[PDB]
Amino acid sequence: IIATDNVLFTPRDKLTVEELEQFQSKKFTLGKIPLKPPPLELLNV
Amino acid sequence: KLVINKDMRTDLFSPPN
Amino acid sequence: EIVQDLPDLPIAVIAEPPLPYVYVSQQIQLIAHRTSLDSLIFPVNSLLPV
Amino acid sequence: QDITMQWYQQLQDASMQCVLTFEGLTDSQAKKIKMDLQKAATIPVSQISTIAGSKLKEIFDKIHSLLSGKPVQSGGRSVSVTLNPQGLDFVQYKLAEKFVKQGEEEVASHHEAAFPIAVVASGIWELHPRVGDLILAHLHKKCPYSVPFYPTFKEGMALEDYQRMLGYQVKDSKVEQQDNFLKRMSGMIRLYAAIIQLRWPYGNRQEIHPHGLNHGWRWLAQILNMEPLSDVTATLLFDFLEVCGNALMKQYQVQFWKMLILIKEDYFPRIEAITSSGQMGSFIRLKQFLEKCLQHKDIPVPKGFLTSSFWRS
Amino acid sequence: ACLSRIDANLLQYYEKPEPNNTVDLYVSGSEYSNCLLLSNSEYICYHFSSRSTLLTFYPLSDAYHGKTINIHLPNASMNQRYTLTIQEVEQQLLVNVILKDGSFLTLQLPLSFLFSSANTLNGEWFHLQNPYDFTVRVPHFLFYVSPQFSVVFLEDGGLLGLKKVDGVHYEPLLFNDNSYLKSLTRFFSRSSKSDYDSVISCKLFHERYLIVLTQNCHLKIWDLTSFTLIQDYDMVSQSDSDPSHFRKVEAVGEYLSLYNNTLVTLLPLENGL
Repeated sequence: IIATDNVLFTPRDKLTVEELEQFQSKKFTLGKIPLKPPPLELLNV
Repeated sequence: KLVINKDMRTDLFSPPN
Repeated sequence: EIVQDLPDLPIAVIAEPPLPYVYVSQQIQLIAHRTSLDSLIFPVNSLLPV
Repeated sequence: QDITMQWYQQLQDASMQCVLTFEGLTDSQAKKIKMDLQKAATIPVSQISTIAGSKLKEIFDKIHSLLSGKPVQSGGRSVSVTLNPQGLDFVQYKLAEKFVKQGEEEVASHHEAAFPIAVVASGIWELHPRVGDLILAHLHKKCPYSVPFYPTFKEGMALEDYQRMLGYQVKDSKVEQQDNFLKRMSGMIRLYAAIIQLRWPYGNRQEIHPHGLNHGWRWLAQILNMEPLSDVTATLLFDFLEVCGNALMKQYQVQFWKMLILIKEDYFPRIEAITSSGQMGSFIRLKQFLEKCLQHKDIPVPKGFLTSSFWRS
Repeated sequence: ACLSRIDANLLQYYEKPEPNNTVDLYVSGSEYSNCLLLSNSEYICYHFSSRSTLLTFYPLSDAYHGKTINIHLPNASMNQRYTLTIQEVEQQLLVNVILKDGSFLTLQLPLSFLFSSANTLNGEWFHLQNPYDFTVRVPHFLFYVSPQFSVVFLEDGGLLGLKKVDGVHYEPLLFNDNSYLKSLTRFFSRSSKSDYDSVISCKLFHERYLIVLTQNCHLKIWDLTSFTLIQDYDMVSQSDSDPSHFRKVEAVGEYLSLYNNTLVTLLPLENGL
């Protein structure tokens, strides 16, 4: 069976500093939305 | 200096191009 | 009135607001203080009857 | 999008390996078997739209039975797959494609039928993950906009071959229209947008969703980080958010609204430039759907969503 | 003059020149209009717009308070209302429309929905479909025969059959046609833009017989049991055979209607026969 990703919320540590600051911003940046889902800490940020 | 011209405007409710 | 009766508001509507004549006269006051009543946008002969 | 295209290729070439495993199925009785499996593996999916939820479990078990090895009633005589290794690999292929064909020739015409078909596809995917990879394989080829990836016009290959990549249905003679093609593409992702949010209730499943709602967040992110196509993007974006915007709002409270107060400011002006006034029908309704939701701060439940009343009567 | 004209603007009594309850359905009226009587003794009106991109329905007897429904079409029909049919099957307005690109669109509008308050519609109210390749041989006239069966007429002169198997899918049941062989003559070509003797009017008789009028005013008669040409009358060779000018009809129109077993036909001789 083929590889597929099964994470609802990606962990904070495994996520890059680029995407980390995207989730923490009050507004997104066009063309730079992270593909991975947000983490659990930032669901009310 | 104000000049009202309802004739030719730009649709404020439609995107450009 | 829908909140005080149990219903659900339209989607994306943030839930005793002033009677309409109160909010209307708030609008007239805000303009009057900004224009000072000496303006031609306060012709009392036409605006008071309206 | 190398990460996605690699995964895209895996499901594609891995389904092609399945195209090779049963080439022997391609005698007088051997043809009767092929039809009996192709028949007893696509009728049940066609009845999912036309049944009561109380009875909908009958089709799920009938698919699960036929596919797990047990026998199933097809016509008068009983059909089975036990000790039929090519018949087993043959039924998973036709089953996975029939789920997509139904999203192609029924969900396109009637948007409500996506949800009763999605729950059944979601439960079978859950019990048989190989069927799910075949479901993604056909969905991906027939609808590359669900990967998502926009195929580019290339030099060195014929034009007709390129139009098929875009998902245009072509007879040997000519290509299908655009209006009927946009409907086929819509219905296919409304089905997919329903699959990633619904879960088969019965069975007592310990584990996670097979193709979870996480794939719904990236899809929106992955099409908005690339330049939009003129008419497809504005259409498919709407009928995706209408189907899966509610389930995505609940899971990602603040991150989803940030993505929604973005399209209005940045991605919507982008669509106005690329599209002439003659075909603005996609972008114009993309805003009518939002303006309500934006001030309502809520996305309506998709019209046709399954409720508890459905599962009893 | 034994009759007079009474004009009725159904909105005349009201200030709003449009019903508050208007609903716009979308699919992924000043060019044709008609009325049709339904099971509930009510008349439904419909309009096909100038562009043949918009279909509109409203209840004759309740135009203002009742619901008008605008159904928007992805593209225009192949040949205006002549490529459109509307019949009440079973508690539903069944509407079929061959579109310009070749698609065959089906609409299912529940009777209830037409007289309800609802601004929403559930279930598959429309089906797109490509049963034949109309890119090569372009059709121009669609004629309803039954809930499952109806024939298509082509510009070149050929008839196509369209049989419904399940509830949705349609398949071409072709008719035997040897009319084309007049191509063999020096007076006609297959490739010619003229020479077509296409159908301009058509009626169903006793469920089985299909009476067609052609541009050269031939009355051909097709038996749907046989799917065979039974009759072929030249309507014009009866009256004064004018060698000067008989205007071969250059468009689909209402050139015949039958009552019981009688049948009137409109032939053009100074537009008067």
